[PDB]
Amino acid sequence: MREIVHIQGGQCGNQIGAKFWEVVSDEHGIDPTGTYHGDSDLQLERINVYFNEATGGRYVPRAILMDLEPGTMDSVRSGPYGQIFRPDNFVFGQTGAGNNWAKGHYTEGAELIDSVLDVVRKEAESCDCLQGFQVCHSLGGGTGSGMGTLLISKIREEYPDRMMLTFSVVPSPKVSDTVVEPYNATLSVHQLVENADECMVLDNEALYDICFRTLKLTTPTFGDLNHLISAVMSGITCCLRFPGQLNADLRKLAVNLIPFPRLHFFMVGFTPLTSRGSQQYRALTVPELTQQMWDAKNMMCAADPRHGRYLTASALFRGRMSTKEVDEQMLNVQNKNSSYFVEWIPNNVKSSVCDIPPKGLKMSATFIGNSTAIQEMFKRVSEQFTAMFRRKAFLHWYTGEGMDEMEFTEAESNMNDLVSEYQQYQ
Amino acid sequence: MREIVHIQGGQCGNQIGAKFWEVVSDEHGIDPTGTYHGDSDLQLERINVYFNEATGGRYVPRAILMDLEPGTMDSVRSGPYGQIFRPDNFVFGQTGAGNNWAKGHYTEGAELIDSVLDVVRKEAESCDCLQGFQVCHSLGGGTGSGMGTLLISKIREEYPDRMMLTFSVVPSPKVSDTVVEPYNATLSVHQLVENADECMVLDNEALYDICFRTLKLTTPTFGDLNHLISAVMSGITCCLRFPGQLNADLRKLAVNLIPFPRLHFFMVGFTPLTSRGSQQYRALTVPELTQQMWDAKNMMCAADPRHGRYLTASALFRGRMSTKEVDEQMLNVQNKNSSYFVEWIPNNVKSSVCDIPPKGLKMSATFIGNSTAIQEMFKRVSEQFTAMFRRKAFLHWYTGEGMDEMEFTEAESNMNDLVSEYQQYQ
Amino acid sequence: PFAQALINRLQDEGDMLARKIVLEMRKTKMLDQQL
Amino acid sequence: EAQQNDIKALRRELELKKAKLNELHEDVRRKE
Amino acid sequence: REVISIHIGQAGIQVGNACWELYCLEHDAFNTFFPRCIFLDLEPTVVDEVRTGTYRQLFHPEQLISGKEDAANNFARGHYTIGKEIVDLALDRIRKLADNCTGLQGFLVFNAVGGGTGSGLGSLLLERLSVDYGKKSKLGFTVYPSPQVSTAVVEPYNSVLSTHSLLEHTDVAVMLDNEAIYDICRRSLDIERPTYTNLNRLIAQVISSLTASLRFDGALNVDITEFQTNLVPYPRIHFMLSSYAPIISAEKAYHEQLSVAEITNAAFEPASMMVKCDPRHGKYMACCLMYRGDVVPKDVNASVATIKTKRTIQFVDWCPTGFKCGINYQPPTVVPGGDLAKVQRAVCMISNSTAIGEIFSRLDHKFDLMYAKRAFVHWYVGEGMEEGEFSEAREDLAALEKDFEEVGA
Ligand SMILES: Nc1nc2c(ncn2[C@@H]2O[C@H](COP(=O)(O)OP(=O)(O)OP(=O)(O)O)[C@@H](O)[C@H]2O)c(=O)[nH]1
Ligand SMILES: Nc1nc2c(ncn2[C@@H]2O[C@H](COP(=O)(O)OP(=O)(O)O)[C@@H](O)[C@H]2O)c(=O)[nH]1
Ligand SMILES: Nc1nc2c(ncn2[C@@H]2O[C@H](COP(=O)(O)OP(=O)(O)O)[C@@H](O)[C@H]2O)c(=O)[nH]1
Ligand SMILES: [Mg+2]
Repeated sequence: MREIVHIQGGQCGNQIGAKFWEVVSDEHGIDPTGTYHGDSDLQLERINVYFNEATGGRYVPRAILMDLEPGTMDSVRSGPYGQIFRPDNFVFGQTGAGNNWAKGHYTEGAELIDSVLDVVRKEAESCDCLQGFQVCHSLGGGTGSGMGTLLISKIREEYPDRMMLTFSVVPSPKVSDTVVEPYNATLSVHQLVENADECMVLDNEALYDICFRTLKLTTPTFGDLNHLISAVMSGITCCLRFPGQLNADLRKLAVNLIPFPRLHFFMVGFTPLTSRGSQQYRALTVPELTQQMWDAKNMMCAADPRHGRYLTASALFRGRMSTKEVDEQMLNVQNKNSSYFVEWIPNNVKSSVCDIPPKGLKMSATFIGNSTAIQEMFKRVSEQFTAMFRRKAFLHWYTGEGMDEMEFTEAESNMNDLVSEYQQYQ
Repeated sequence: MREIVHIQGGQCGNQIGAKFWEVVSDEHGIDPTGTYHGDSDLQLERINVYFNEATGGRYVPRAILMDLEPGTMDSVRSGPYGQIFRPDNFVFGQTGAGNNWAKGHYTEGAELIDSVLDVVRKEAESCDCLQGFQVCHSLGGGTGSGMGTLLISKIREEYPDRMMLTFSVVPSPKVSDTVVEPYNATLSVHQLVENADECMVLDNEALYDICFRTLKLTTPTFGDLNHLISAVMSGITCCLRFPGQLNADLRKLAVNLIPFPRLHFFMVGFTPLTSRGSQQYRALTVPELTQQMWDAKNMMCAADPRHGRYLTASALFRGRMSTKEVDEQMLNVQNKNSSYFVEWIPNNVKSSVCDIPPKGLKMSATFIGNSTAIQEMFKRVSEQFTAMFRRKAFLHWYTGEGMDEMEFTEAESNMNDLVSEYQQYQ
Repeated sequence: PFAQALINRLQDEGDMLARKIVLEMRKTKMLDQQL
Repeated sequence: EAQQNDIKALRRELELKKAKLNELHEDVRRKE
Repeated sequence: REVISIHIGQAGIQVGNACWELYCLEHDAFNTFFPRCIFLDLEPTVVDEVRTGTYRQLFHPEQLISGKEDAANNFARGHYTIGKEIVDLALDRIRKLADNCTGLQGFLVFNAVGGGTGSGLGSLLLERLSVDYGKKSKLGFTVYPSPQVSTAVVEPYNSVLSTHSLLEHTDVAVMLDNEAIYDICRRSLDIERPTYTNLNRLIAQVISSLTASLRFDGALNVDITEFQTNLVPYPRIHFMLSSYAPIISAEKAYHEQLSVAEITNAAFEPASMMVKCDPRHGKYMACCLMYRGDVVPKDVNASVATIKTKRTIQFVDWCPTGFKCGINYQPPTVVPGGDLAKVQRAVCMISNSTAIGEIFSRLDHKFDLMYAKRAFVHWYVGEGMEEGEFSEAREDLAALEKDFEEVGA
């Protein structure tokens, strides 16, 4: 009944989504072949949200992979749980944009996006009651940013009354993989503030920091980063798939965390996330989940919230817990550190509990906080955008494709008034 | 009871018919040596519609091969299911027409048409209650088109009440094998509009296009294309051979899809058609069969039905299914896409359900839409015909054989008045 | 050659379809008050 | 070649307009 | 006392294939049925499924009549061309079935008017039965095509051309749609994907409930001659809405408390009619209530009182006593593989109203639109008809519409 269609764009989207479908399918007891082999009847009750039964226990994921170079598509079918995707859902171009947001949004998008739209239509009408769409992509690249953002705009004018999640990693100076990161990020955010219902900010810098201190990993390849991101996505939509003492759906979270239609950029964290050396010395109670949740060194963005103010915050708990303990912990962390919270909204924290833990742990949690400190990223990105655009660097690759100069000035103005408007409510 | 006499003409007719008798013999469980070896009781009681018990359980088909070149006869006799025909039924000239419609219709047919009529008569009165004849030929070749067309006219003079099916392929300029395609196809249609009962139009563009896109074959030889055409022909006469919850014979379909006597050119489609790599990634439901049925990119003609309107449509279903789902699906497509259907006719879809699926499948479907988009090809042909005939290209090869200038003008006249009546009823 | 006539047919048909689309918008907007 | 592009653009526009018309017709039927 | 049943067409004998299964499973009381039947069709495929089925030995071989080739959804073909050779053999058997009988109550015919065999040779059989017997009742339970759910295309032509004879030949005509029954199985029986078999099973329930008064002794019995008076106030107004209660699954039945008061109500809501029409637009002329099983006359008496005092539904100004009750003792039987649970008591209501005047008016436009452009007419005319009978059948339904509007006032 409540249903989520999943869309992965670009190389960043494909690896994130790949590790994501392994985690969910393993939760529902479906083997790499795609046949049911679980034991509990509870695992079957809520597979309509992410899968379709094909025939003889075969469950296919409700996902759409979309990119421009076949290296990512072949890397997906090679790995395990690669044989579960329907091959027709691999809608796919051939030429390649290559870190050019104009190529991703004006030239190659104009002939690929009709195809990806047609697949999405079939996937949306194949089911009955849409809850929303779920899009994972990056903001630095071209085939994820420009094409994915165009897909977001096209979908929002098609189904305007449904929710839409987008999980986007954003560039930062310390992790600078491409050179035109600001020219891509600023134009992408301009479209996200006017189209997406809510966004969940991510970055690669914080993920590297998490893998160093908390995980204490030796060799953090991209597999572990995608593992953390996947655990977050599974944690937020766990409420629709399993019953609990206090269920909180996506729309219930959106209206509870967004006070104003333009303030929809969240920073996310997940607990418990501990190294194997210290996972043995730990206890599993509600206070230990909270004081590891609300730690600033556990956020998955490089935007320290104590440099700002919290508007609202949310925690999604999983496992057999006592709701009294849940509420008193949120009360304690809001009363002590009262300065870090907004003043004209009491009880800034929405809370919910679900009665199914992830496999391998006894009790877990998921934090979603809408702070005002997210403006550090907007100023941090806009100055690099300004530093090149005052001098017309790299501009002709954008200009000679169809974009003119007022597009950059309008994008600058909207990003600049956005960080200004975050600052006023701060 | 009801009887179907088979007549094949030309190279196209012989090779299409060869694959046809392969799949029908397997459906009735008859071995390549002619003896019954099936398992179910159901396969015995309705083999008289296609076979004759000779002696010692020898079931020989009720077919007539007809051509002018021995290469096709020897290739037929060589392969399997080649030693099941009666050698007396291989009525066969010796000189050959060779893509000259005049040879196959006035000169060489004049000495063969006597022998075919002798065989078809003796083969017709051998059975009690004739249902009709079933012809498979082409409209580009000479001995297929011209002789087969002349045979159609003579048969309709003798048996004017009995039914008549014609599976005919038409030439298209994108796949143009011979140079005199317009000269042949135009004259052939002139005789088809007045002699046949209904004609199921085929083409090679859509067949090659279907095997590329949907089937995703690598090397689609004539074997696979002839395999698809045979599956259509088995689907159209499954109602006679097997009991069902709602039966629809040949005459039943003809009266529900032909609203005016000259409007008897159909488009055909077969479902389900899926690649071998994706056969297990899908369900088998009635809605899935309907989505593949009403796709405009699935007709076996090169005429997009969305370029016009449907007058009527028909869906023959095979398999254990609920009749309610059949009618609800037909009503749904009748309401949402309201502009593509004619207005002064409600209920443009006749449906039927048989209880026996084709061998190897669970549920199949055959679509026969009588649309007004078929007039594009007649215009698509007539423009070529006028291009030659304005300037008497290749004309003497036919003129020195008996055709005069009035015959070609008459063929243009019939083609032009036909395209106006399709345009009238749109 | 013949495409020159095809563009006329397609242009006139597209314009007439716009007129039908316009009238239908008023019809649904008229029923929405009655509801 | 130019007129060919005109043909393939007018039909696509015509197709989009026909799809919109169907939507409007469907809404009238439900609302009645 | 015995009554024989005729079944015509693909729909007719499939309904009979379920109806006779119930009769054998239900059973001196048998004397009225034991079979006194005749199947007849033009296509041999469905009749010869019976000849090889489980009930091979049950039916005498001659009974199962079967032609050579189908009428193919063609009223003219099944009424003028092909009917003419098989109808004589059929009715010249039915005669000796009646001579076997002594106290014939009547005949009952099963046909669907959309097809050619059910419609064409249905009317043809009816015309020779009316001239041969005249006085003996012939109950026709027909299946009319639904407004929005439909399987054929030319069925408006058939339905009008069949009705023109169904007026003045049958005595008591019960409408039954497919969408209404589909809705019943979806709503009450909660079967989301039904087929023809489930429809035919509950159609047999209605037939059994109106002949159980002849078969078994009740507190207040009612014959077929009784419906002839108590429900048709005019010689040409005999078209009956049908309903049944409780149509209920196996689990819900135990949970709910089935009684006489609420099932008399449930048999009156338009959510349970066997014909897709809303009797809120119409006024009830007469109602007939067959009660089976565990029924005392008091609560049925009390139930008709509450209906009369309600104002959600209205009666004609003519009938203060607008009801006919009937009570029988034996409860309804169940079929293994059937979906209806065993109930102590059930109600089959047969009413007459002006809501039926809507279905004919709805039918008129579809027939009118096609006929104006002369669609499909060339098939019927070459079969042996003319433009005369198309136009004259049209004006016959026009007269019927004015008739219902006049009587309803
Ligand atoms: N309730 C019910 N209706 C049926 C059944 N089978 C067919 N029908 C109805 O019959 C109508 C068409 O007539 P058919 O009985 O199928 O065929 P026919 O009356 O014998 O006429 P021909 O096709 O010419 O032989 C359709 O509109 C169906 O609604 C059935 O099993 N149960
Ligand atoms: N977390 C994570 N990030 C990735 C992965 N692969 C690429 N990225 C990010 O993607 C950014 C560059 O974007 P790119 O992959 O070129 O996007 P695209 O070309 O539009 O598909 C870099 O900043 C990387 O941090 C991965 O497997 N995991
Ligand atoms: N589908 C199919 N088409 C064929 C086959 N052989 C020939 N054709 C078509 O037939 C046309 C030529 O017809 P031809 O064989 O010369 O007919 P004939 O000379 O009268 O027997 C060509 O356009 C081919 O595409 C076949 O085996 N299968
Ligand atoms: Mg029939």
